[PDB]
Amino acid sequence: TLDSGSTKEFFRRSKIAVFDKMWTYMRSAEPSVFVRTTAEGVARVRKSKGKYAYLLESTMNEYIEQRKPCDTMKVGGNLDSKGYGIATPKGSSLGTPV
Amino acid sequence: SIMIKKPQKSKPGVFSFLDPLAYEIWMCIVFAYIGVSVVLFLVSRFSPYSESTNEFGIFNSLWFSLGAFMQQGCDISPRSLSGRIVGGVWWFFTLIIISSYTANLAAFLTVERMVSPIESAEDLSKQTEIAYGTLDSGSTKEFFRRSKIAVFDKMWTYMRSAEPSVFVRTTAEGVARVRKSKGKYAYLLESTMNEYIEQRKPCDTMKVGGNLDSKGYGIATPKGSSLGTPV
Amino acid sequence: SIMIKKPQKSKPGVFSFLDPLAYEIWMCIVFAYIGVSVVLFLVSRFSPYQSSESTNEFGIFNSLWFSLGAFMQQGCDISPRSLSGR
Amino acid sequence: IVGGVWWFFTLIIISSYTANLAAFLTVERMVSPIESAEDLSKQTEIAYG
Amino acid sequence: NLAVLKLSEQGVLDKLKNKWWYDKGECGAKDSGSKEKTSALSLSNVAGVFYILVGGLGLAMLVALIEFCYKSRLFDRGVQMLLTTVGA
Amino acid sequence: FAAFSLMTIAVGTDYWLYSRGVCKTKVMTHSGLWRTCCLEGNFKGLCKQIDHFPEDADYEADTAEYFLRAVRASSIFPILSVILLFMGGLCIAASEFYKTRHNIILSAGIFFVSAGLSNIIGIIVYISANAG
Ligand SMILES: N=C(N)NCCC[C@H](N)C(=O)NCCCNCCCNCCCCCNC(=O)[C@H](CC(N)=O)NC(=O)Cc1ccc(O)cc1O
Ligand SMILES: N[C@@H](CCC(=O)O)C(=O)O
Ligand SMILES: N[C@@H](CCC(=O)O)C(=O)O
Repeated sequence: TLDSGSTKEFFRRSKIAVFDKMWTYMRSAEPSVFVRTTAEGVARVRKSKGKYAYLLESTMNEYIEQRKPCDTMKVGGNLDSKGYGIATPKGSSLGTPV
Repeated sequence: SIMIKKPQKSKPGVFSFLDPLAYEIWMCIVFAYIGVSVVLFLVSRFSPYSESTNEFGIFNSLWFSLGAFMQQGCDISPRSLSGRIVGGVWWFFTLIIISSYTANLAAFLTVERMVSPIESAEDLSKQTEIAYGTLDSGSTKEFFRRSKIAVFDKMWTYMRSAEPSVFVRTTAEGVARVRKSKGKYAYLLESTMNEYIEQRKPCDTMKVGGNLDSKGYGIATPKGSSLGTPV
Repeated sequence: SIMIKKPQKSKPGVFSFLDPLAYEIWMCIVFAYIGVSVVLFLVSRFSPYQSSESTNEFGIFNSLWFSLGAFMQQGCDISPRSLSGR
Repeated sequence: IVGGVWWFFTLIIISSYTANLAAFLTVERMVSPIESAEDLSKQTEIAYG
Repeated sequence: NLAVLKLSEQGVLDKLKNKWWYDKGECGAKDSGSKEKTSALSLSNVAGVFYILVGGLGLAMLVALIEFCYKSRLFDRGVQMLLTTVGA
Repeated sequence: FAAFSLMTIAVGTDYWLYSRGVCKTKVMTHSGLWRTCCLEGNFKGLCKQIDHFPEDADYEADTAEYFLRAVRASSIFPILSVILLFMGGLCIAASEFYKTRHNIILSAGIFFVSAGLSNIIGIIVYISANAG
């Protein structure tokens, strides 16, 4: 996954057993299966030749699909229903007008 | 294990090669055969002007159409314009149907097996059509009571929410209920019971799916008697 | 979302036998048929050298018949009988 | 009325023949010399321990 | 606000949505959309072929009739040249 | 004469098929051409006249399901068999009178052939719209 990432924390805190085994494999990794940025993982999968999968969010996935060289591919369905939103410091006056 | 009424399979009859067409089609092709050959005769012998020049008659035409139909060739061909223009239609007529015949007989000669209904009991949790119960005062019934797997929990929910009673009082009672339910009441029992019911007449029952757990029969003694260790 | 009724299952129509091949392919079939018949007619009847023209039986109409017969798997009576039409 | 019957015969036979011929020329099934052993009693060839 | 996020995190929403939409797949196409029937050819499939057959019969018979009508009672080698020039 | 007799009987007939249906709304059915008559019920022999009126998805000019029905519930091809068959019977009866022209009876058999062709088309469309 992406380090310092909500997906990585999701697999940490997840309680579904298949995800638990996935988190077990990810924490028991030789070498590091994690990356530091998105394009890093992109290049890793573009060079892995079907040996390193990647996890990210569906919007990122379809944007990478709609670009050259189109050598990537979305497989399977989704897993949950996340959502982007606007973030404010807790209690400021900008919250309700935003 | 799960025991349900075995569906009655159909056996192929003697004339099981005329199957991939219907009897209406078989009579229509005969009618069309007669009509095409007689129209060819009519257009053939029509005083062209001398008269015995052409070779077609009723009998020649009758097997010309047949030898055109089955791909065996012929001996002679229509030479008049209209004879040719009707023979082309008969050629186009055979090329569709006999291709359909072979291509569909290829479909009939692949599978004969039934689609195998409600298997692995998950649809027994999903549908609401076929009922199912257990034996009362029974370890299986207590197992579904105390069970914590969610599919079994929903099964227990349906079994306790039953109208009328899906439970029975004896094994042969449930046997007769499934033998008369006509695919509407499933039954649950143990695999040895199931195979013994399968190996008897009228063999109208059937085991489906796999197993669910690993139970075991044993000898039972009152707690603490001297018979325990020698038994 | 939009809800409407169920529609009814439209069964295939009359001219459904020629369906598995595309219309363009049928067109090229017709054109090739005409062309092959004409070319075979040209190869025969080409002053073959008292029979110096009626050596073959391939008229234009006979060649038309031959091509149509050979296409649908029943060979006709005649045969090309000479080189370069075959 | 011999020959047309013979034609009907040849049609129904070889159409049945050529149904799935390609499946019958790539099969590659196994051999399995023994299963319920008892040739481990009978022969002397294959050892077992 | 905190509780709904707990439910979305632990997938209880997924479980309930499955229970009240997908476990009650009842009517038709959801259950029977992945099955197979072999065939049986009916006449309603093949009817235009018979129509073409009978129409061609009538056409051929008409052609023979007008042929006998003509022979009961190209042209000008020569103007064939006119025809082939205007055709070219 | 026998062909004309059998064709007129077969047209004037309420017994072609046997299925399970109704007699008269708003059961083994003694069904025929338009009188879908019935038997083996509360009453036996009340012959309802049938035509086309489905309750569909409102097919507008679906030709293969509309013009086909128009030819079905107006038997034009079956009735034309009777027409041409008696026309040819008239010509073969007029063989004797106005004779010695060796041309008239050629015209006769054409009607018999074409009447059979109309018959086979009618059988096809009847089975078609039964399964329709
Ligand atoms: N002058 C004097 N005195 N005498 C002169 C007299 C001379 C005399 N008139 C004379 O010369 N006569 C000569 C007449 C000779 N005419 C003979 C011509 C006969 N040719 C018939 C050839 C028919 C070939 C039929 N072929 C088929 O049916 C093919 C072959 C097959 N696979 O079975 N049918 C198919 O392929 C069906 C088929 C196709 C694909 C598939 O996946 C499955 C299938 O079943
Ligand atoms: N929106 C996410 C992206 C990374 C992830 O899904 O783990 C975040 O900011 O944490
Ligand atoms: N051996 C079981 C049979 C009945 C059951 O499985 O529930 C018992 O005595 O309880």
